[PDB]
Amino acid sequence: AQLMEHLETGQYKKREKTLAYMTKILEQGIHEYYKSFDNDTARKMALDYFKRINDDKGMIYMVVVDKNGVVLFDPVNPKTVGQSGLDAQSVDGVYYVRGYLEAAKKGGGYTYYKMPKYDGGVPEKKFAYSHYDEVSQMVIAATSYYTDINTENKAIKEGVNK
Amino acid sequence: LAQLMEHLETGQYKKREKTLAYMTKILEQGIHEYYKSFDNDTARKMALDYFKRINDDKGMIYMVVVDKNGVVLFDPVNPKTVGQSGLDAQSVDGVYYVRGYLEAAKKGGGYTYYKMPKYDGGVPEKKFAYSHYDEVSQMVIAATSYYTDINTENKAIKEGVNKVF
Repeated sequence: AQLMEHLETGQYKKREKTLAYMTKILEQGIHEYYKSFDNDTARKMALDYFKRINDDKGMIYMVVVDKNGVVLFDPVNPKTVGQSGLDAQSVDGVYYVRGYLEAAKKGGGYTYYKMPKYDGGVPEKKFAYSHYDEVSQMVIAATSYYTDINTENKAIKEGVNK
Repeated sequence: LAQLMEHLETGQYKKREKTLAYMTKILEQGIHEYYKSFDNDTARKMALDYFKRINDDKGMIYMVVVDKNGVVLFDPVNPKTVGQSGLDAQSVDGVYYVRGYLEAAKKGGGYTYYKMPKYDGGVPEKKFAYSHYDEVSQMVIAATSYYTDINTENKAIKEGVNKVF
């Protein structure tokens, strides 16, 4: 029991670090767009790319806000796009956009809250790593769901139990 | 404890294999945004400039890229191989690693296991590659990781299991 708890916690901490790395490499990727296309086109390319990531339904799901907290990308909550998210709350009462901004102002960090995986779905616990990308002038958040981390680690868990 | 640690390590490596497949998919999706609008030479130069930056990060993954025929397009560890056929390239442990990339890609994606330095002139160490043929770019793209790095990333988990004993 104690072993499984510390294992699960360690797997979550590892994923936190993975998200900071993935955010860095995603930034470096979209910088190609910004170097070579006009600003409006580069942003469109970034958000089309992030849609494709989310549509993959894999390790991470992106959320993007501007430095003032205007939501730029969030397919779970499409009606929020283009509006201030400063007063947006998750169902567990977290001002998730404020969290993104607070983490970014510190040079990167984490926000913890519940949200569905898709619009209208069951809410579940997740976390976001957010960072301010100087080139795009976007606060980019890579996010993962604890259910998915557990799924990915299920074979490890079953081996330890065996 | 020993059997525990063994099955744990093996499981962590298997997890990383899956991670590499996913990261390759999202990297392909990223580069496609400009393959769709620029000429091949320009788009390829951009993709490989990006991949240089990934490798320079010295983090989870390092890229290697070859063409469908095994010409090496990108490998900062082995810069003299770039622009040459890699079909007879052998790792220090005797693996035809480019042949491995291509055989894995022919199957729809897969793995190649070999020893290689982390940088040009470094000590060789054990690694693996996930490779996949990206039809849009017409490149065989390999995301790679070193076992030493996986172990480093998992050290706090290992120490926690050890403390519980």
